[PDB]
Amino acid sequence: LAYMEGGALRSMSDKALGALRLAVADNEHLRDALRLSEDPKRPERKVQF
Amino acid sequence: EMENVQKKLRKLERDYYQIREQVVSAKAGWCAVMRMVKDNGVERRLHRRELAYMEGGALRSMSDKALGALRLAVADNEHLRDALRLSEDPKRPERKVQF
Amino acid sequence: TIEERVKKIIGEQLGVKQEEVTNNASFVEDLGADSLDTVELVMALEEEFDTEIPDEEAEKITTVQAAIDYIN
Amino acid sequence: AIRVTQSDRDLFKHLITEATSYVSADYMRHANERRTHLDEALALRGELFG
Ligand SMILES: *P(=O)(O)OCC(C)(C)[C@@H](O)C(=O)NCCC(=O)NCCS
Repeated sequence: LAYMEGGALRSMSDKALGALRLAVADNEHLRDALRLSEDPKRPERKVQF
Repeated sequence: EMENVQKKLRKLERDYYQIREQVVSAKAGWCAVMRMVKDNGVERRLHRRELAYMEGGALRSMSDKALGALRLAVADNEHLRDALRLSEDPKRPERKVQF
Repeated sequence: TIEERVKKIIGEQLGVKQEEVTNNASFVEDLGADSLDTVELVMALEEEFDTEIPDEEAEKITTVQAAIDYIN
Repeated sequence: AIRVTQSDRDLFKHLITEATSYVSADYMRHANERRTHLDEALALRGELFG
């Protein structure tokens, strides 16, 4: 991924997160992790998620 | 001193020419982009002028989230699905209008 | 030629047809070029002939005839 | 009749809102960026002339 600019990475991450929001309606735990991690400045959060 | 300053002037001239060319190409492309939505898409659906006051990043992010949802929404109609999937290419924007 | 390069530039900067753009075709009315459209049109015209126009001299131009006149 | 209308209303609401969001966003970003580039070019032009 070093060979792509930040915009592409951001787009891909958001596009993934969209389907994640659709899917996660099943499980509370993953939903909570998502609802905490989606903010930008908390990468570790996403990692836990 | 003046010659030193004219050096910066010439640098800025080059920069301005570059910006001018870029904006020229942008307007040329946007002409066809508009003439696609010109077919009754512009008014209240595709143009949303309240959004004028935000930047590319937020718009792209929310667009990607919307697509992540819509693709599942358009799971049914194969050709509509194809329009969506192809227009997924950000480099060729007006596809998304056609979709 | 210059008198057709002008029409080419005006058309693809406003989307108007080659036929609509006569020498007297006023941009704001005939070609519907609004403030930013007019500015972009003069910008592209300056690019086409890699020349620059004074601000008041540039804004004075408002018709295909005047545009070609200044250009040529 | 109620069932038919409710189903179709919900489906159209969902699809329209999603598609509009998605497409109007890219359109409006293109528009805003073009405007911003024009503004920057105007600033450069004025400063260069001065
Ligand atoms: P449109 O109604 O958006 O108007 C655009 C504009 C005519 C105001 C713009 O193109 C413009 O001319 N801005 C700069 C004006 C000027 O001469 N400034 C001095 C140098 S910064």
